[PDB]
Amino acid sequence: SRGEYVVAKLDDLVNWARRSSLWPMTFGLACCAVEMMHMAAPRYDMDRFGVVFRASPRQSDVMIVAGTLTNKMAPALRKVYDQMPEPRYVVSMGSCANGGGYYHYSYSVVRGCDRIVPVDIYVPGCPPTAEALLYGILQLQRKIKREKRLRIWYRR
Amino acid sequence: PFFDVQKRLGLDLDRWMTIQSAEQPHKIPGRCHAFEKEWIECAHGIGGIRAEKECKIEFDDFVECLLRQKTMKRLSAIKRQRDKLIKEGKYTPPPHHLGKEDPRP
Amino acid sequence: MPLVYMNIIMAFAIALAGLLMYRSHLMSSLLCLEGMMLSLFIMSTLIILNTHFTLANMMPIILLVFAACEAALGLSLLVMVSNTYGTDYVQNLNLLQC
Amino acid sequence: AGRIASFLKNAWAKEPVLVASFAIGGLAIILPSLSPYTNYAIRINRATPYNYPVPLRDDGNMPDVPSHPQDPQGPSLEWLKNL
Amino acid sequence: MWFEILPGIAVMAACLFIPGMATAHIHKFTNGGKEKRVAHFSYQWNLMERDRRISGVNRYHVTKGLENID
Amino acid sequence: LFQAEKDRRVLQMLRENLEEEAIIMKDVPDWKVGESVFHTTRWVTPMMGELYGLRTNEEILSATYGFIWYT
Amino acid sequence: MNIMLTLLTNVTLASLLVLIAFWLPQLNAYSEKTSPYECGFDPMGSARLPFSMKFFLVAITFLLFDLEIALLLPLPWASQTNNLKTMLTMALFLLILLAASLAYEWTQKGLEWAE
Amino acid sequence: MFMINILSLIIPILLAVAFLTLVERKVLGYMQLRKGPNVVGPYGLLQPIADALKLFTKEPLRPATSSISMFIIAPILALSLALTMWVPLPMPYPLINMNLGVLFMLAMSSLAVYSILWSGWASNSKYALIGALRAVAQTISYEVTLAIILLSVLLMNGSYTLSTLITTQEHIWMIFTSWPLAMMWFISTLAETNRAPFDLTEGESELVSGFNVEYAAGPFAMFFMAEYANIIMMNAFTAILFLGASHDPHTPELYTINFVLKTLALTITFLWIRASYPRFRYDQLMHLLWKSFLPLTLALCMWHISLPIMTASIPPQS
Amino acid sequence: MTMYIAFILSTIFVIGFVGFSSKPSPIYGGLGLIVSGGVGCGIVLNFGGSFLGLMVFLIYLGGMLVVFGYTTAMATEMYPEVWVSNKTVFGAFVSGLMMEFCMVYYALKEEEVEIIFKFNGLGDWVIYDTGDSGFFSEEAMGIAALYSYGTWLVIVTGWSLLIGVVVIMEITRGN
Ligand SMILES: CCCCCCCCCCCCCCCCC[C@@H](O)O[C@H](CO[C@H](O)CCCCCCCCCCCCCCC)COP(=O)(O)OCC[N+](C)(C)C
Ligand SMILES: CCCCCCCCCCCCCCCCC[C@@H](O)O[C@H](CO[C@H](O)CCCCCCCCCCCCCCC)COP(=O)(O)OCC[N+](C)(C)C
Ligand SMILES: CCCCCCCC/C=C\CCCCCCCC(=O)O[C@H](COC(=O)CCCCCCC/C=C/CCCCCCCC)COP(=O)(O)OCCN
Ligand SMILES: CCCCCCCC/C=C\CCCCCCCC(=O)O[C@H](COC(=O)CCCCCCC/C=C/CCCCCCCC)COP(=O)(O)OCCN
Ligand code: SF4
Repeated sequence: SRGEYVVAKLDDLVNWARRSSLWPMTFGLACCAVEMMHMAAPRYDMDRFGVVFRASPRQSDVMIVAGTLTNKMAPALRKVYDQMPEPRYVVSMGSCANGGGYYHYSYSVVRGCDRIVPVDIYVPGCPPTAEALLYGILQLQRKIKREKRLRIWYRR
Repeated sequence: PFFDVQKRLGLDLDRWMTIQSAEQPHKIPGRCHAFEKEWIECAHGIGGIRAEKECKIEFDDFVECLLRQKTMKRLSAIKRQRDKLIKEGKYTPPPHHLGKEDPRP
Repeated sequence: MPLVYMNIIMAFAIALAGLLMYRSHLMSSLLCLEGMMLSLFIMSTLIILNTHFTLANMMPIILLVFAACEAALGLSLLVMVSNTYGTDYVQNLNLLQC
Repeated sequence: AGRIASFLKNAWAKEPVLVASFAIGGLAIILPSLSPYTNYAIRINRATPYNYPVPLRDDGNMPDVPSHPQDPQGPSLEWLKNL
Repeated sequence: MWFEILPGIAVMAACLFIPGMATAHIHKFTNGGKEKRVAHFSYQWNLMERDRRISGVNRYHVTKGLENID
Repeated sequence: LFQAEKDRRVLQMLRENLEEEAIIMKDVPDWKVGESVFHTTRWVTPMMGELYGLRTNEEILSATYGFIWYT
Repeated sequence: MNIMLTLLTNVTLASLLVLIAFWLPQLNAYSEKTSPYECGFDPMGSARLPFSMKFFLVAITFLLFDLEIALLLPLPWASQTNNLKTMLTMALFLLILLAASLAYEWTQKGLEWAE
Repeated sequence: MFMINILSLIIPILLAVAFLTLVERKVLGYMQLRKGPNVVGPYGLLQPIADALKLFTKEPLRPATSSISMFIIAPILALSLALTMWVPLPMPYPLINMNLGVLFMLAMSSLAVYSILWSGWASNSKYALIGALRAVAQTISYEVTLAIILLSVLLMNGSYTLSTLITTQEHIWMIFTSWPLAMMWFISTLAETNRAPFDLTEGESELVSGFNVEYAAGPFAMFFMAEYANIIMMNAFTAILFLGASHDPHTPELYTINFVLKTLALTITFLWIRASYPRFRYDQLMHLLWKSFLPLTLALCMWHISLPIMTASIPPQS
Repeated sequence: MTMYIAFILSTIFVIGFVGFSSKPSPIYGGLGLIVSGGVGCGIVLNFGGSFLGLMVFLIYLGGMLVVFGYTTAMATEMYPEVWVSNKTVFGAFVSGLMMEFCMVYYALKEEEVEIIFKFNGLGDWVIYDTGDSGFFSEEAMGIAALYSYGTWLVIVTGWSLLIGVVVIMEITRGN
C-alpha cells in the first residue's frame, strides 16, 4: 500500500534525524568519565558524529552513566533521568555502572544502574577505551536506526 | 509672586516659546498663525478685562481654527443629508466623487 | 475633540485612579505614576503635532526627563522602605498619624 | 613642571584610559575656538537654501538687489566651490 | 583538512545572497525596472503624487516626456 | 509651477464640493449654500476634511496616511 | 502598512512554529518530569523569594543616564543650525555635566556593588 | 508582491542560521585540533537539517511551577524580533525604508531583552532567575555606551537613515575615521548578543543552562535561532556602519556580494573570539563598560561633535 | 473613520493602561506598560511624530527593565497575582474594560459630553493640515532647535539631572 510506503519513509527520516544528532547530558561520576572526556578529545572527536554534550537534561537525548552509582547518588540519577524529554536513551559505561563492578559487594553501591533506569547499551570495561565507548555509541545509533514507531502506529 | 526679571533685564529666557507666531526655526508657520496674530494684535494693550469682551471675535476664530468644531458639524450635516438621500435613492453622486475624476497636475 | 484625545485623557484618568488606590505594593503605584507620565507625553505630542507648533516639539522630551528623575526618586525611597521592613508594603508606613 | 609631570606620569602608568579621555575632551573643548574653519562652517550652514527666496517688490532704489538670479548682484558661493 | 569548513560557509553565503538580490529584483520589477523611488520628505512624495496623477494610468513610474507638450 | 498647480487643484476641488453641496441641500429650511464658519472674510487654508470629505475612502487614505505609510 | 504586515507575518511564523512544537510530538508528562530542576535534588524554597540586587544604585544611575542619551539624539540635526557656536556650547555643556555626574558617583564609591 | 519579499527575507535568514550552527561547530573543531560534524551528509551539510528534525519531533516540556502564558510568549517574541531586525537593513535596498533606521533597530534591540527576562521569570526556576538577573545587569552595562557610540559615529553621516551610510562611505571606510569607536562598538555587540566572553545569561559553567534551562525541543530551538539570527544581524549592521561598500545603481549584485562577504567575515570573527578567551564575571563586565568604555565614549562624542565644526565638514542632510 | 487604525491603537492603549492600573503584580504591570508604550509609539507615528514615538518607546523599554530588576529584589511575592487570580484585581480590570466600552459606545453611536465636551467621530483624518513643502522634517527641526533656542531649557535640564544623581546618592546612603 502507498500508506505503508509513506509511513516507512517518514519513520526512516525521523529515525535518521534522531540518530544523526545525539546529545549526551554532561554528566560523569567516576573513573569512566575520564575516558568519556577522551572521546570528545581531538583524536576521536565525537562532535564529528553529531554528538554534542549539553548540560541541561531538558536539552539532552542520551544519558551516559560513566562511573559508580552509590546509594546516596541514585535518587539524583533517577531525577535527572526523569527530566529528559522523550525519546531518551541510557548507555551504561564500565563495570561499575553495568553491575556494580569492583564495588559490587559494598553497602553503599547500587549493583548496576539498571535497577534505577532502563538501559539501552551496556559498554563493558574498567574503564572502556574511548574506542569502546565510541563503538557503543555507534551501536546505539544503529539500534535507533532499527526502531519503528510509525509502522507500529499504522498497523495498530 | 511673579518677579518679571526677564522684562527688567531684557533677557528672553522663555518668551520665545509661549506663542506659535514667534520666530519658528526655518520660518515654519503654525497652522493657525494668522488667527493668533490677529487675536494678539487686537488685544495687545487694552488689558485682560477689555480683551475678553472686545476681542472675542478674533479669539472665536482662533479657537475654531484650533479645534474645527463648527466645520466638523457642517460636514457631518452634509454627510448625513447625503446618506439619507442616497438610502432612498435620489442623489446619484457624480463620477468624480467616486474615484473616476480626470486627474490634473 | 477626536476620539483619540478622549482615549488618551481617559487613560490618564485611569492611571490617576490607579495611583489613588493602593492595594499593597508601592511598586504598583510607582508604575501608575509612570503611566500617567506616558499618557501626558502622548497627549501633548498629539496636540503639538496637530497644531504644527514647531518650537514645542522639544517640550515632550523635557517632560520625559523630569519623569525619569521623579521615577528614580521614587525607586530610591522604595529601597529604603524595603531596608526597614523587608517588604514594600504601604501598611508599614504608619508610624506617623494625623 | 616637576610635580604635575610626576602626577601625569603616574596617571599614565596606572589609568591610561582616563588620561586619554581627559586629553580628548580638553582638545574637543579648546580647539574649536582656535580654528579658522568654524566661520566657514557657519557660512556653509547659512548658504543652504531650505525654503523659497521670496522676491522683494521693486520700489526703484534697491541697487544691491538683483533683478535676475544671474545678475552680478547678490551673494556669491564661489568661496564654497573652491573649498 | 581546514578547507572542509568551506562548504558550510558557501551555503551561508548563498543563503545570505537571496535577501538583497531578491529585494533589488522585486523593486525593479514592481516599479518598471528603474530603482523604486525614495520619498524621505514630503516634497518627494508630492512629486510622486504628481507623477501618478499625470501618468494617466495611476502608476507613478510611467513617465511622460516631451511627447506630452504637443 | 507646483504652487500654481496646487492652487488650481485646491480651488477646483472646493468648487466641485460647493456644487454638490448645493445639489444635496435642496430643501433644508435655513441652510445657506457655501456659508463660512469664520467671521473673517480672508482666505483660510482648507482642512483636508473639507476637501476629501465627500469622496471615496481610498484617496482619503492616500491623502492622510499616504506619506506616513510609504516605505 | 508594510511594517504592520511584516510584524504580523513574523508573529504568525513564530506562533505556527510553537504550535507545531507543541502539537506534533507525543507527550507523556507526569509529576516528576515536570518538576523544577535544581541539579537532581528537590529545591528548598521557591524561586519567587526576594533576590537581593547589589547594583540597585547603578540601576538608578542607568535610569538617569538613559534620559541624557535622548537629549543627545537630535545632535545631528542641531549641527546644521546657523548658531553653531551656541549649539556647540550647549552640547559640550550637557556632555560635561554627564561626565561630572559619572565622576561624582565614581569618587563617592557609588559604582561599587553592595557586599 | 510584498509578501514574496517578506518570505524572501525570512526563509534565507533561517537557512543561514541553521548553517551558521554548522560553521560554528566546524570552526571550533578545527581550532581545537579536531574536525567537527562530517558524518551526517557530505562534510556535515545535513547536520543542521538533522538537528532541526530531532528538536521539533521531541516533546516540549511545560514546568509545573512555571507561568504558562508568559512561558509560551517569550520564545515567540524572541524569534519574531530576531526576524524583524532585518527589514530596515540596506542590501543595498532595504525592505522598509525608514527615516530613522538606527533608532528603530536600537529600540527593537532593547525590546529583545524582555524575552530573556520573561523566560527566566516564567520558568519559576532558581537558575533561570539568576540568568534573568544577569541579563538585567548586562543590558544596564551596555545600552548607554552603545547608544552614545552610535550617535558619535552617525554625526559624520548627518542622518539616522541606514541608506545614507553607503553614500557617506563612497570613498573610504568609516573605520578609518572612527577606529577607536569601532573597537568599543564591536565589544558592545558581543555584550548585546550575549556572546563569549560575555555569555553570562546562559552561562553553562555556572548556571547549567541559564535562563532557558527549563526549555526543551521547539521553544529551545526558537531561542537558539533567535540568538544566531541576532548574531548575523548585528554583524551585518557593523559591516554596513563601518565597512562601507561601493554601490552601482545599475548593478546592486556587487554590493550585495561584498556586504555578504564582510558580514561573514565578522561572524567568523565572533566564532574565532568564542574559542580564544575565558568568560567574564557579570560585575566585571559592568565595571569595564562604566569605568573604561563610558569615559572614552563621552570624550569621543565631544570630539566628534567638535570635529566637523572645526574642519567645516558637516554632513548634508538636515 | 478609515481603517480605524488610530482608534484601535488608542483602544489598545487604554486596555494596556487598565492591565497595569489594576496592580496585579509588578511583572504584569510592567508588561502592560510596555504594551501601552508600544501602542503609544504607534499612535504618535501615525501622526508624523516618528522620533518622539521611538524615543518614548526606548525610554520606557529601558525604564521597564530596571523596574523588573527592582521587582525581583524587593517587590517579589511568593504567589504573584495575575488579572484572574484575585477577586479585586479582576474586578478592577473588568470595571476598566466596561468603562472603556461604554464610553466608546456612547461617543460613537451618540454625541455625548463626558467632562469637557462631546465628539462627533468621522475618524482622526479630518484634523490634518495638507501641508505640502520641505526637504526636512518639522518635528526633527523642532526637536533639533532645543540646542539653538532652548539654551535655558538645556541649562535647567542638565542641572536637574546632575542634582538627581546627587539626590539618589544621598538618599540611598542609609547609615
Ligand atoms: C512552519 C510554519 C508553516 C506551517 C503550515 C501548517 C500549519 C501547522 C499547524 C500546527 C499543527 C500541525 C501538527 C501536526 C499534527 C496535528 C495534531 C492534532 O491536530 O491532531 C489531533 C486532532 O484530533 C483531535 O482529537 C480532534 C478530533 C475532533 C475534535 C474537533 C475536530 C472537528 C473538525 C471536523 C473533522 C471532520 C472531517 C474534516 C475533513 C473534511 C490531536 O491529537 P492529540 O492526541 O490531542 O495530540 C497528539 C498528536 N499526535 C498523536 C500526532 C502525537
Ligand atoms: C545675575 C547673575 C548671573 C549668574 C548666575 C548664574 C545662575 C543662573 C543660571 C544661568 C543664567 C544665565 C542666563 C543664560 C540664558 C541663555 C540665553 C542667553 O544667554 O542667550 C543665549 C546665548 O547662549 C550662549 O550659548 C551663552 C549661554 C550659555 C551659558 C554656558 C553655561 C552656563 C551655566 C552656568 C549656570 C548653570 C548651573 C550650574 C552649572 C555648573 C542665546 O544666544 P543666541 O544663539 O544668539 O540666540 C538664539 C535665539 N535665536 C535663534 C532667535 C537667534
Ligand atoms: C572639564 C573637562 C571635561 C573634558 C574632559 C572629560 C572627558 C570625559 C572624562 C571624564 C569621565 C569620568 C572621569 C571620572 C574620574 C574618576 C577617577 C577615579 O576616581 O578613579 C580613581 C583612580 O583614578 C585616578 O587615578 C585619578 C585620576 C587619574 C588622572 C585623571 C586625569 C588627570 C589629567 C589627565 C589629562 C591632562 C590634560 C591632557 C594632557 C594629556 C597629554 C597630551 C580610583 O580608581 P578605582 O577604579 O575606584 O579603584 C582602583 C583601586 N582598586
Ligand atoms: C589626534 C586626535 C585624535 C582623537 C583621539 C583619538 C585617539 C585615541 C587613542 C586611544 C584609543 C583607544 C581606545 C580603544 C578602545 C578602548 C579599550 C580599553 O581601554 O579597554 C580595555 C579593556 O578591553 C578589553 O578588555 C576587551 C575585552 C574583550 C576582548 C574581546 C576580543 C578582543 C578584540 C577582538 C578584535 C576586535 C576588533 C575591533 C574592530 C572590529 C571591526 C569593527 C582596558 O580595560 P582594563 O585593562 O581592564 O582596565 C581597567 C582596569 N584599570
Ligand atoms: S568501571 Fe572502573 S574505571 Fe569505570 S568508574 Fe568504575 S572503577 Fe572507575
